[PDB]
Amino acid sequence: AERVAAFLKNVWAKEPVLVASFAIAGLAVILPTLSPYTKYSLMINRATPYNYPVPLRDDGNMPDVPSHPQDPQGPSLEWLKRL
Amino acid sequence: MNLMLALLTNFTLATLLVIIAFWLPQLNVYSEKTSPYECGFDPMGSARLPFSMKFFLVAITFLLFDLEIALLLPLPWASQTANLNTMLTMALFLIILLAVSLAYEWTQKGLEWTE
Amino acid sequence: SMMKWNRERRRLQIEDFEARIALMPLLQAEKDRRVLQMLRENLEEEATVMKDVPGWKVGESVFHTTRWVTPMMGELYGLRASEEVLSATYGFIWYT
Amino acid sequence: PGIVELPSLEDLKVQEVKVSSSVLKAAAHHYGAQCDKPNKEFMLCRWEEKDPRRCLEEGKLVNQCALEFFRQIKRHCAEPFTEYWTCIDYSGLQLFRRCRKQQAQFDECVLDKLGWVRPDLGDLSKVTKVKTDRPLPENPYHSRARPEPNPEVEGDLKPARHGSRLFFWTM
Amino acid sequence: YPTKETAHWKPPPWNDVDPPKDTLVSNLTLNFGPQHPAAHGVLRLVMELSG
Amino acid sequence: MMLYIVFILSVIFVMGFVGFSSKPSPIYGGLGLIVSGGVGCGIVLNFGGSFLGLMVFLIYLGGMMVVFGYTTAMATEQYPEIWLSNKAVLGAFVTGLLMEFFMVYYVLKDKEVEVVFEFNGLGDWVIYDTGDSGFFSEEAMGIAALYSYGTWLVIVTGWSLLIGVVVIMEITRGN
Amino acid sequence: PFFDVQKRLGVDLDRWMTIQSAEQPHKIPSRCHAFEKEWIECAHGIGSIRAEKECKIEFEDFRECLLRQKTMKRLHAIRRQREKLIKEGKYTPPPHHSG
Amino acid sequence: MNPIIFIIILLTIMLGTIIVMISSHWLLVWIGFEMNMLAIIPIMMKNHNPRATEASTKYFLTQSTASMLLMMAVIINLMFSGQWTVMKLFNPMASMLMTMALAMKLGMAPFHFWVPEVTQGIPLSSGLILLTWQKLAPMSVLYQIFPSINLNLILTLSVLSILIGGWGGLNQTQLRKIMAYSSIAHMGWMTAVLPYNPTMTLLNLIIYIIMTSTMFTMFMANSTTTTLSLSHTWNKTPIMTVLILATLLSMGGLPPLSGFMPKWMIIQEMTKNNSIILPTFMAITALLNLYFYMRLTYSTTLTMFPSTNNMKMKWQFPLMKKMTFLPTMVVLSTMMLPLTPMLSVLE
Amino acid sequence: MSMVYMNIMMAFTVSLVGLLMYRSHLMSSLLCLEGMMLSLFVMAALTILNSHFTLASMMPIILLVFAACEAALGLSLLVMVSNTYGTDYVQNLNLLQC
Ligand SMILES: CCCCCCCCCCCCCCCCCC(=O)OC[C@H](COP(=O)([O-])OCC(O)COP(=O)([O-])OC[C@@H](COC(=O)CCCCCCCCCCCCCCCCC)OC(=O)CCCCCCCCCCCCCCCCC)OC(=O)CCCCCCCCCCCCCCCCC
Ligand SMILES: CCCCCCCCCCCCCCCCCC(=O)OC[C@H](COP(=O)(O)OCCN)OC(=O)CCCCCCCCCCCCCCCCC
Ligand SMILES: CCCCCCCCCCCCCCCCCC(=O)OC[C@H](COP(=O)(O)OCCN)OC(=O)CCCCCCCCCCCCCCCCC
Repeated sequence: AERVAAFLKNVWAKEPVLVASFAIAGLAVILPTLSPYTKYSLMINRATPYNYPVPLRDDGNMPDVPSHPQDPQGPSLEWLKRL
Repeated sequence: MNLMLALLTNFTLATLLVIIAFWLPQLNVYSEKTSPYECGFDPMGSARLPFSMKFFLVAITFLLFDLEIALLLPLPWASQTANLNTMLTMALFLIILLAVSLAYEWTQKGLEWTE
Repeated sequence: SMMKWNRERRRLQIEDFEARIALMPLLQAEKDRRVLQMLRENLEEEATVMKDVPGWKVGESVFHTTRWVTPMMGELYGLRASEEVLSATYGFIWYT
Repeated sequence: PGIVELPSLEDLKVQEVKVSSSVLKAAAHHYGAQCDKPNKEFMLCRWEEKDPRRCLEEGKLVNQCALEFFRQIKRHCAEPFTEYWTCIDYSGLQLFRRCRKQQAQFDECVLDKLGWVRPDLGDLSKVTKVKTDRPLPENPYHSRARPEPNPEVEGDLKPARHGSRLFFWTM
Repeated sequence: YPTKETAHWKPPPWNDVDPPKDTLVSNLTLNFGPQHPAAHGVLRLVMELSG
Repeated sequence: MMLYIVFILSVIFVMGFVGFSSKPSPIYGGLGLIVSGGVGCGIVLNFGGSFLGLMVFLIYLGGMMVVFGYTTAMATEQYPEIWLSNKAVLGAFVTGLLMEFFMVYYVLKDKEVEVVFEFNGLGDWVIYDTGDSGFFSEEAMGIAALYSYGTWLVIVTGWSLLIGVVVIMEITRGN
Repeated sequence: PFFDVQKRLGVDLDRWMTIQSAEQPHKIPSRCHAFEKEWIECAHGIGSIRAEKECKIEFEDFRECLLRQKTMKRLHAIRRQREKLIKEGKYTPPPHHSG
Repeated sequence: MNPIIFIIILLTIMLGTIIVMISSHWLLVWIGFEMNMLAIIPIMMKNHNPRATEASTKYFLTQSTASMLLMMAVIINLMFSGQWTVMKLFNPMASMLMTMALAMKLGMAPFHFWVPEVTQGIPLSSGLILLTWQKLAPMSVLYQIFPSINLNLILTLSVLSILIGGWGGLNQTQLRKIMAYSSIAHMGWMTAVLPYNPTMTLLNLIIYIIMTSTMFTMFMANSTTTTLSLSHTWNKTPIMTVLILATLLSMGGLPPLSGFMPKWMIIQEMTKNNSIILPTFMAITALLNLYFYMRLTYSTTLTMFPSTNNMKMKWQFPLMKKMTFLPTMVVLSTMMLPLTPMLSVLE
Repeated sequence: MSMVYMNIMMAFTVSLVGLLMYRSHLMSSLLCLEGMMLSLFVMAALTILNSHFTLASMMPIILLVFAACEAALGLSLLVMVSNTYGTDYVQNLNLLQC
């Protein structure tokens, strides 16, 4: 822990630009794997309706599919309105 | 239509200014006046002789790195995908390899101009 | 601040896209009639222009299938004036 | 080969909805909540039939329901709606953000005089189910009969008869 | 099979290395002054430049 | 007419090619390839790809800027050749334009021409699609899929560019 | 492929971009999606020798959609005939075809 | 060159070839060739002398032109079929360009002028890659597009290759130029049987690689690059001259050696397809190859050419060259005819 | 096959004929290789953009990436040719005889 601290001080004294570069890049690779908010970025992208939501023909056996847009069934974006 | 008319106007104004420059003034042309400029003494050789490029290696590397901007510029659109884990992995992989290329040339004295 | 405002911007985008999704059934219905009306007008005019050609069959399909094939720009605006053809082809790309 | 069949101009005649894009966008959220069934019926027909000629009748009920929707706004909410879509019409991008105060006045009139509740965020993008008596198309692509597959080769795998039979080789 | 065309052909070097060509480096000669801002007015510095 | 803008740009595209294909001084050849790159961007940009058109122009503007520096160092002579100074250069330049003229002359007169393939002279606008897209650019959505769909393409191109830097240093080392 | 490492390993390296009727971003369809699908489904598992003759109808429609050779010839004849009639004052264009 | 960089560049050459063999998409096939050319050239420039610079430049110019024609074929094939799959091409013009692009890469006649010169200008080890490994990728593509290849075009290139390769090899005293013209002639046999039975193309390629790799390994052991340099081998390594004799006789197609198998199987497939005039012409023209292999045996093993005094100093040192797989390759290149029915594993 | 494809395919043929007829400069021939890549890029982009082949839209970009590698590689060889003879003339590249 003494010899490694010598290396860090030496580079911090001679290549401060590179020390900042590697430190910045290290955070880019590490933080996403740890942030609890990374999963919401995936959900927001999936929740953006670029295409038309083509309706499903009702065969009478689709209880989890809403009949009207304002029905309780179907995915909800309540989480997004608070995120 | 608008863009083309905007371009025509800009280069028409530029052209008309040049035309006025050559036809409005009084001219007195003779040989010594139009000789090449070399601080007062006649140039010793032709300006068309070879001119060594000491940063030739860095210029070739610019061709390879200038193609990374083509691959990197789609990132704002790439971030809109539902495959963020894959997209972020390949975005960082592509940038990192671009950095390893810089590190290799830097360490091998590739960015130093030839003597 | 930047990530809080961008998050609000994503919700304003979903609202904007849902406005389109509410209108698309009306826009699609209008577009279908508009395309069919134009094709018929070309068919009523191909008959008069091509009445004397020996082997011509008015309205013949170039395809073996009887499936609906989306008309391309030439078929839809084959005989119309160049002014409307110019806007239907390069109108979007040129609108700046 | 064959003649392309087209509807007559009388089959395509219908009362158009002559309102600008700013009018439609101002009423889109309420329009998609009230006129859902005829809309989703027509939109199921297009994706199943894949032919605009097979959904003209459904396409007219979209127009009929949109007109009745605006007639109800014209009877009760005429003034608040006009202010709302005038302010949306002003922006180049027709942004909703810049007309919240005018949107509130339009939303409260319909809520009281018509009972219309604005859909929440994400409601109109839901995939919904529609009941229809129109039969499911059987051959929407007008495909021919697929060629018969090659006779499959199956059975016990015995050793090569007399080996490779390559010239003078015994094995 | 010798012919007239291949009469002046000679076998390549035993190690594939041809002699380097006679030095033809063409340095660029430039008058740096006298009429030059950094020449202090009356200096004619004739410089051989490579790049 | 502006309905033939794509065709008119493609004629300049060929003329630029005859500019550097006749091979004058690479200084003037580089200019010819810039003109072709500029009009080539225009042609692609009129088919719905703005990123592709602007990108190829951007890449070739930097490509010919390095070529320009290499021309003043290693591809220069006392009298750089222009399209008129040499019979071989002039001969190939006039020949290229004449063939372009005849092809352009026949296609606009007969509305057809048969050279290897069969070409149609009605106009490029007759093949465009009559339907609109949604709220996105199809070209932009396809290019942005390189990172979600093109995982294998990103690896090979990324490795190729890396090795490209290693190779050029090896070739130019000289020892 | 000469060596089919993809198929055995179950990894999709480049098959996702081989045809235009495959899955696309945001389910954006190609202009000739139906024609390509029909030709691909007709000629599946029967070899190219048979498909070259038994799925000739689908492949000719597919090529018609791709390059529109027959449609442009048909448009050329109608346009050419209309000019001949107009050049000799024998046909009056309608208003909706002029303005 | 740094040993680690040499290894990395070597693996990049293989990766390019492997990408071509596993690719089912045309774009990836093109990427494979581009990666292969990018990595091969630095191995040609390794010794950094003017002849190696010329060889690399001629190689780059030829390969770059071929890759342009191959991309033109892919795009034309895209316009007429709307798909990128690596299978039979759907346009005759696309087939001709792709066939010619693959002919330029292989060095078939009349696109052969670079092969004799590039091989002469690079070391023996680099030449071995050029004439053995660089043939795998183009042959991989021909194997998959042969149904659409014009029969006249492919058979014309094969016949010209067998003729030019045989004639060109007669007027040569440089071993690298002898091996170069021998390679062109053997390409003809591979592509002549391609329309009839692609399996026999693989057999001839495998046997050609083994024999060719054996010759370069033995030339590499003694650092011999000329006929006369090889003529001193009997006075240093007598065993090596016997192995050269057996391998050269095998390359000439003489039974009972291994190299007779590819000719024997290629004649069988062509005669089954009622092709009689061509196999007979090909076999007879191949006697040109056997003549300048016999001329190498005469000056190498069957006679004893004059020596030089300093040769006595070389008797006191062993061979330190690696000579990897040479004992195995020489046996496979001479005694495999009894195992000929094993060609079925290639199917 | 519209009238635009004629000019684009003619551009490729002009650059191909330009590449196969050397005058003196190796740099003049390198420009013809970069010219051919430009034609292929335009021809591929047109076909892909017109057919709404969404995923193929990245192919033209991947075509430019490997055109730069070749262009850079060709320039690197041109440096070494120039360093050996003082010019980029192709007639000096004749030490090796066929
Ligand atoms: C056994 C089974 C037999 C089966 C028979 C069937 C036929 C197959 C056998 C073919 C025979 C091949 C071997 C020929 C003899 C090699 C020549 C020799 O003796 O070495 C001297 C010679 C070097 O001597 P030098 O010139 O004095 O010094 C060179 C440097 O300057 C020196 O600089 P340095 O001092 O810094 O050192 C550099 C470093 C460099 O070290 C190396 O050489 C290692 C090279 C990398 C090989 C890695 C193994 C491959 C597998 C790796 C796994 C991943 C592969 C995929 C990669 C992509 C994925 C990321 O060290 C060396 O040079 C080591 C000496 C060379 C030993 C080579 C041993 C490997 C060759 C055999 C395997 C074949 C590899 C594929 C060919 C590569 C094509 C480019 O070796 C070579 O350079 C030639 C390399 C081989 C090229 C020809 C290979 C044959 C191509 C045909 C393909 C055959 C297979 C497919 C068809 C047949 C099967 C159906
Ligand atoms: C999971 C995916 C992410 C990981 C990707 C893997 C690749 C990582 C590397 C990508 C960037 C490429 C450059 C990496 C090499 C660093 C540059 C280098 O080669 O340095 C060599 C250096 C030469 O310099 P020299 O002439 O010898 O003089 C100084 C001597 N001390 O000689 C030296 O002395 C260097 C001494 C060693 C330097 C170590 C550098 C490590 C860099 C990575 C650190 C990242 C973590 C730091 C941040 C933590 C988070 C905040
Ligand atoms: C020069 C460039 C480099 C500069 C240095 C980089 C900065 C220092 C590195 C640490 C900080 C990185 C994150 C950057 C700031 C994140 C945004 C922020 O700070 O705001 C806090 C925000 C509050 O929550 P929010 O929901 O937005 O509340 C209002 C919503 N309307 O919070 C959020 O909304 C999101 C919460 C996640 C925050 C990300 C960090 C957590 C990562 C997991 C824990 C690991 C921490 C690192 C420890 C391991 C590494 C050593």
